[PDB]
Amino acid sequence: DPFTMTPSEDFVVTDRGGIVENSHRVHAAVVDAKGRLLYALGNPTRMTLARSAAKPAQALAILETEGVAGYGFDDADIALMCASHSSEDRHIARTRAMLSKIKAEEADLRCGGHPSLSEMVNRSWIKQDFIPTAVCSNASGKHVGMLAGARAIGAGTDGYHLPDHPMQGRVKRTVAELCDLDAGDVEWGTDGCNLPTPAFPLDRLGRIYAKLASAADGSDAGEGQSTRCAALAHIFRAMARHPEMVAGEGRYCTMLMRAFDGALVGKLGADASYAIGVRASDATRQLGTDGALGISVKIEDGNLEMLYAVVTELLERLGIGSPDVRSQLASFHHPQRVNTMGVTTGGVSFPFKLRGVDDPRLAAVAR
Amino acid sequence: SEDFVVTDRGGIVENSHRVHAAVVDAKGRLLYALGNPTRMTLARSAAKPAQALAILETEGVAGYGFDDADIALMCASHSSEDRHIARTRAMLSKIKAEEADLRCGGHPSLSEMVNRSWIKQDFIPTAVCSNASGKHVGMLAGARAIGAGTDGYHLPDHPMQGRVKRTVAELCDLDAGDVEWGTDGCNLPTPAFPLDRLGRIYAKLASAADGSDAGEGQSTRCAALAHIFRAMARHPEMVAGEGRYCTMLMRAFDGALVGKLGADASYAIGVRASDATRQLGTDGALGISVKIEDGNLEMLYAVVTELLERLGIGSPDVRSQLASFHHPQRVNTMGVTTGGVSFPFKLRGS
Ligand SMILES: [Cl-]
Repeated sequence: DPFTMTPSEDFVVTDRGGIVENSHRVHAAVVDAKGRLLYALGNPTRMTLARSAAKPAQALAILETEGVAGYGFDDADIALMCASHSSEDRHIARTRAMLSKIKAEEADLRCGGHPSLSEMVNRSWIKQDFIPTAVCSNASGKHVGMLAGARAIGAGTDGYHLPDHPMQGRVKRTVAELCDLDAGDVEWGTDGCNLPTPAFPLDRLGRIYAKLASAADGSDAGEGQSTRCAALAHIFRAMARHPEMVAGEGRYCTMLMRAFDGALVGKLGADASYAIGVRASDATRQLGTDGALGISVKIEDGNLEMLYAVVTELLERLGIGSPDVRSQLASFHHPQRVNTMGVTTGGVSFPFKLRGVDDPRLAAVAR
Repeated sequence: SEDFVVTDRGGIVENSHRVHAAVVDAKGRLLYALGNPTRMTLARSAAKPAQALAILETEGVAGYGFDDADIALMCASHSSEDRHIARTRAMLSKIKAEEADLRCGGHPSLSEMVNRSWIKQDFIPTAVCSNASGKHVGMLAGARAIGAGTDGYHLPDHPMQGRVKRTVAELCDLDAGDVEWGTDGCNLPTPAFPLDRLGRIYAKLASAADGSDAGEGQSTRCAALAHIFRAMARHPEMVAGEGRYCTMLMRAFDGALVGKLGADASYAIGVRASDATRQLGTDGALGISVKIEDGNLEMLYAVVTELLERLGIGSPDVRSQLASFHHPQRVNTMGVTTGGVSFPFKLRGS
């Protein structure tokens, strides 16, 4: 029944010859630069672990730490602080160059190695029995930034990754401030990279990225800015100008940001969250706002392949970009469903309904 | 009906996965359920024992001399270990066939350890490495056995697939039109039917083994089902491989049950009559089928193991061999425990 559809029915679905294979629940929030909710899928206020989608907020805490500007981190360095990188040799090299700028060493890192987020990098590692170490962590840039912050204020580097350290105190305050939430409304776990990681309603993730894009807009216009807005503009610029540092070759975040050529930034969170900050454009205006836009997505069951398909479909439905811009992501949008003999056996479809002509008696129960 | 398995990071919900499950008696009557026990579901590799039945029921196939390990391979989603490839080639030799006659393709190994070995050695898997290579060799065997020709053995209009289609519905006790069909990863037709009927197949496998073991006047079909159960339980390493859930499950239970994975996170178990099954209020064998709605295998194995615990199937000791699947490790790159898995669902009885 098309006239009683509900958020509980917002799915991305795979089929095999028309027969349902898997289905995945979708949550999404589209917010303006003050966080007002414009469009939604599923439960746009789902309490959600941001994971690496929080990294631009953590980078802001680092950049607002007094004395860090003296280290001479450049834009590509800041993009690495914002990264879940593929552990390509260029990311490892930049991590070592950042350690040298702050006079630290790999032994000071409290993140650990892991299989590369790139299958092609990981294939090279397997061929040489290479065991990844702390410096190959996808989060290595954030960790060097955190060491830099710790050294800059005289706190000392041991323990920089623990909640009681002033660097983590700065992070926690900064996250809650960008979300416009009280401390008690942000929850904290421990991340795979061994730092505190926040959880907050999904729409507030979109709000953070709308603030990133809004600051970029104010910077490009030559508006006076607070030190925080200037730094947010710097983070947006770094990510958009060095998207290979934020992920790597063949990675969704890198291909998405290169396709849009400065119009937006986007960032993955583990277990299938995504956030995009969209600069003010004709597209955003047609969606009903005068400023920048934020988009946040969570696939309830954590499937990454579905996340990238859904994010790309959502950009298409919001009219963000052109068909030629978004066609660079066609392989993510409609993932291949081909068997071991080259036969196409199925595909992906998007039975969700953006909400933002319905009878007023149709309840939209966030689910 | 709102039955989930949930992972958390420090008590904070990370992911949740919808679970469907059917526990049936030997005649398929529903005894316990999670979610939607009649969910229309692609059985994928969990259908392979029924495809093995079609092969073994083909006239002339017994003349090839397949043994219980070969039949176990027909029923398998093997890890493509060297020993699976070797048995595949041995089975081709028994029917005087060539790897070039197989119509399945190579794929990255279902064992990441095997796959890593392949990567290190620049190995490109071919048809004989397919996890379903035993099924395809059996299909070639049945095609040759009735003189139908190996050409096109995997196509729906070939009599071997006609036999498979008919056998799947007969075992489900469904009319042909109630089973839907697509194309599998291994390039054969693959069936979809309500989830509880997958449990029904496996209860019939275990029931047949109980009847064989009991000296009961069986048809040739029940005798073949009994043989299929015996081959899987005696050679579980062929059905999956070292470290695989199916192999470890069947080894732990030492003949009391067979279990089989289906791609995109289905699972089927046939349980022979036991103190545990009588405790569940049935005087015969039992079948269990499970589907994780979003396709996550890690959650599948954890749920199945929890389900065996809730049903009292096995002893705590026997199930503890599966502890690493039951509560998956949730540790970060520095050895800190960051989370865990919870099972807020409740079995509903009849
Ligand atoms: Cl260094």
